[PDB]
Amino acid sequence: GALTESQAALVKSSWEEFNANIPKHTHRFFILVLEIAPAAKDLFSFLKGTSEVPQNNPELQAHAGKVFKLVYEAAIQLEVTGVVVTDATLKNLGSVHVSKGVADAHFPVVKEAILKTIKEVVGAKWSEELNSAWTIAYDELAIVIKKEMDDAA
Ligand code: HEM
Ligand SMILES: O=Nc1ccccc1
Repeated sequence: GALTESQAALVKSSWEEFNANIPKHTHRFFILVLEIAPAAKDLFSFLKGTSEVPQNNPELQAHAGKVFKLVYEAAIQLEVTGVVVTDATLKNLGSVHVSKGVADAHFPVVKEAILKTIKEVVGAKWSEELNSAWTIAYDELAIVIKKEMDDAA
C-alpha cells in the first residue's frame, strides 16, 4: 500500500473519530487487552489491588489516549515523508516499559487490541484499504518503541 495520499487521508479521518471519545475508547481498549491476555493486569498500578478495570481512573485515560495519538501521527509522517521518526519521548517510553516489567510478546496484544478498537470505532467505512493503512502505521511505530526498550533494558 505504502501510504498514498488517499490511504493517509483514511487514518486521519479514523483517529479523529477515536479521540472523539477517550474514556470510552480507552477503557475498551484495556478490556480488549485483558481478553487477549488476563495476566497483564498485575502490570498496571492502577489495576493492581483492583478486581475490575476502573472506568474513570484519570491515570488510566491519560495513559491509553497517548497510545493512539502516537500511532496516528506515525501514519501521516509515513505519507509525507515516507518514514516514522524516533524522538526523546519515544526513548523515555521505552524506559518506563522495561521498569514496569513489559516485554515484545506483549505488542501483538496491544495491536490486535488497537485494530479491533479502530474497526469498532469506523464501523461501515471500514475497507481493506483502511485496515491496511493502521496496520502499516502501528507496525511501523512498534518497530521504533521496541527498539527503545531493548535499549533501556
Ligand atoms: C506502539 C505501541 C505502544 C505505545 C505507543 C505505548 C505508549 C505508552 C505511554 C505513552 C505510557 C506512559 C503514560 C504516562 O507516563 O503518562 C506507557 C506506560 C505503560 N505501558 Fe505502554 N505503549 C505501547 C505498547 C505497550 C505494550 C505492548 C504493553 C504491555 C502490556 C504496555 C504497558 C505499559 C505499562 C505497565 C505502563 C505503566 C503504567 C503505570 O504503572 O502507571 N505498553 N505506554
Ligand atoms: O500500552 N501502553 C499503555 C500506556 C499507558 C497506559 C497503559 C498502557
